[PDB]
Amino acid sequence: GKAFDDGAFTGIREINLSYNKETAIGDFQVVYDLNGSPYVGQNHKSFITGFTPVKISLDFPSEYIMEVSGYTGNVSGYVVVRSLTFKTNKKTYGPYGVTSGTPFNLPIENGLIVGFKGSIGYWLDYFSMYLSL
Amino acid sequence: GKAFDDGAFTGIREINLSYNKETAIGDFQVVYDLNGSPYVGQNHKSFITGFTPVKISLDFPSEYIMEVSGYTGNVSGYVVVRSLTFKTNKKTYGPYGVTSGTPFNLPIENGLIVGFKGSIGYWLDYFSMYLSL
Amino acid sequence: GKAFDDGAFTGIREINLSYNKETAIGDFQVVYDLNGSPYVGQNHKSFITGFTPVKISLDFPSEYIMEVSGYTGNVSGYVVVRSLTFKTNKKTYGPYGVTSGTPFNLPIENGLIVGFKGSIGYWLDYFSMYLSL
Amino acid sequence: GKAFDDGAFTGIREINLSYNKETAIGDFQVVYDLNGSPYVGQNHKSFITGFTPVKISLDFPSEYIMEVSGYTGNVSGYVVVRSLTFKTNKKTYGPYGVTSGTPFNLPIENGLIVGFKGSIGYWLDYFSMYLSL
Amino acid sequence: SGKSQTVIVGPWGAK
Amino acid sequence: SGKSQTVIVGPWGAK
Amino acid sequence: SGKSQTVIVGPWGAK
Amino acid sequence: SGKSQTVIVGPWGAK
Ligand SMILES: CO[C@H]1O[C@H](CO)[C@H](O)[C@H](O[C@@H]2O[C@H](CO)[C@H](O)[C@H](O)[C@H]2NC(C)=O)[C@H]1O
Ligand SMILES: CO[C@H]1O[C@H](CO)[C@H](O)[C@H](O[C@@H]2O[C@H](CO)[C@H](O)[C@H](O)[C@H]2NC(C)=O)[C@H]1O
Ligand SMILES: CO[C@H]1O[C@H](CO)[C@H](O)[C@H](O)[C@H]1NC(C)=O
Ligand SMILES: CO[C@H]1O[C@H](CO)[C@H](O)[C@H](O)[C@H]1NC(C)=O
Repeated sequence: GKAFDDGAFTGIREINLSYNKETAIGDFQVVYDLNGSPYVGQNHKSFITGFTPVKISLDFPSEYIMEVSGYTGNVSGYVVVRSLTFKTNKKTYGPYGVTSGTPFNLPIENGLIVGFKGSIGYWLDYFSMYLSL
Repeated sequence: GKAFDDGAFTGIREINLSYNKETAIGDFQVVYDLNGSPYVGQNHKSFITGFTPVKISLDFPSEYIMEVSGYTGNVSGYVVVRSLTFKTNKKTYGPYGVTSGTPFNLPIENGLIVGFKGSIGYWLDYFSMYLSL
Repeated sequence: GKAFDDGAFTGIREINLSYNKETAIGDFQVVYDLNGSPYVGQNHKSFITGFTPVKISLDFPSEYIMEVSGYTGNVSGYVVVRSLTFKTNKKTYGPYGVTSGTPFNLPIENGLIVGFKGSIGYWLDYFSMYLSL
Repeated sequence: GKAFDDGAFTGIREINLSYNKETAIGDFQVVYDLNGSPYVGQNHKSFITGFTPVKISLDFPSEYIMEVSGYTGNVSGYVVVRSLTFKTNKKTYGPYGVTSGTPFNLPIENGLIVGFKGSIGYWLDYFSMYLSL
Repeated sequence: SGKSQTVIVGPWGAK
Repeated sequence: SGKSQTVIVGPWGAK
Repeated sequence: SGKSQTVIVGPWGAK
Repeated sequence: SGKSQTVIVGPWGAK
């Protein structure tokens, strides 16, 4: 898939992703906070369409992500991120996608997610996160 | 179980843990690096005995942990860390313990594990890690 | 004077300031690097005019600031930053302004200047810097 | 002089230095905090004697250093740190030594001094500080 | 306060 | 809170 | 170099 | 490498 790297920012304001309850996660785009100002990240899109869009608006700066979990699995022979869930200090968003395969979760005692990077072909191949104090 | 918190250091030199191939992880103790000098961490022990000791000596500072994975599961009704695996840039140590339950993994693209904290009763109840550049 | 705070970024690409060889530093504006892309910072201007503009284009990312020095002094009864000098790993820019008053210097063994904040009335009243690895 | 590098720690608890009101700073030794426990740093001593000892006990962890200032000057043809002053959020300790030469100051808006490194011959030749969140 | 902090991920295991 | 922080040295000049 | 770095965890998914 | 690093300002004094 096509790789992407948004880099790091001051925080996260909104997350826009899409999925298919039969395959995996599709598009991914984030609206970060850049020193108090909204910064619209580049929209990373799937090579195909047919996904269901989902918008996750966070109550910045009082609401922030505390944990990220999901499933990675096999789809058409490719290992991809099939499901994703974002738990903040105020609410839980998801799961989105197919909750099948091998689970993974990232709880954060101290710190913030300040950036995303990954790859997207037909689906989200993989992703990593930037952590900061 | 009894909680522990080693705090943060300059790096990791050696890890000493024990396990039982039928239950879960038992004792945990780390020898950290404190600005070029070995620092022997406190040995956190299980309330019981019967575990198999394992020593993981790392080639500090050229060898460091890149990923930590394992399984959390149910043992006598308590949720504990049943298995643990340390993958460095030179070797893979483990799995140690029972590879059964729900999996978790922490891959690190950029950064180092500089400290451990957790809890131990009969078994390692849970644990967290300090990350640093 | 009117306070400003650019926040933090990935690095510094260009610095645009003005001064008067009789008074002190006037305008201040920086073009930061935001994850590989130029980010034009807000231009913080003096309440008055008559300054000499100076552009400091750095050879990003191979050239970075290693030390910042200057003088703070008294002008019309206000304590301000009268002079400023930026020494990179490739060249020295300045001094700019009046080299009179009490000196200050910030050498950096390890780390980068990733942001500026301060205040500007007729002159640059004061400033602080964001440091990062 | 002989160089030293204490490395980084969790914080500062006590500082023990000596000086001569005619020359400059002599001995330097720090008692750091290592994850809640006092850690006695190595005592870096002057090649000569005749200094006046000074102990700066900080009310750790409610009291921390906010600014460090002093003077660097010429003594017997060697450039050294002639004076030093530590200003915390509760008190100002010093100046200690001779307040003559070129001044320097390090005010900290956000962050902590977690370590010292430098060199000492007859006097403190120079020093640097570790900063951390 | 005067205690240095650092990023911490976890915990994994018992809630 | 949800705002990332970083080390800041200064200020220099008017106190 | 002159590029600021930060901690990065992952990736999860395709290796 | 496996050694943790941190910001360092200075030196002040002899060149
Ligand atoms: C056999 O029980 C003992 O060992 C298990 C597994 O390691 C737990 O650590 C038990 O601790 C208790 O755990 C509870 C949650 O599962 C809760 O924290 C209890 O307060 C705690 N009690 C004690 C005495 O540690 C441990 O007893
Ligand atoms: C009296 O000389 C001795 O003390 C001074 C002042 O503290 C210096 O530390 C001298 O060290 C020498 O300093 C030179 C630069 O000023 C240079 O580094 C020399 O290599 C160094 N020599 C030694 C033996 O330390 C110190 O001798
Ligand atoms: C059908 O394959 C494509 O999609 C895969 C999965 O998300 C992978 O991303 C795979 O790399 C990509 N192939 C190319 C050439 O980009
Ligand atoms: C003549 O004064 C003004 O300029 C000063 C110096 O740079 C100071 O910035 C001073 O605060 C500012 N006054 C106001 C009201 O902004």
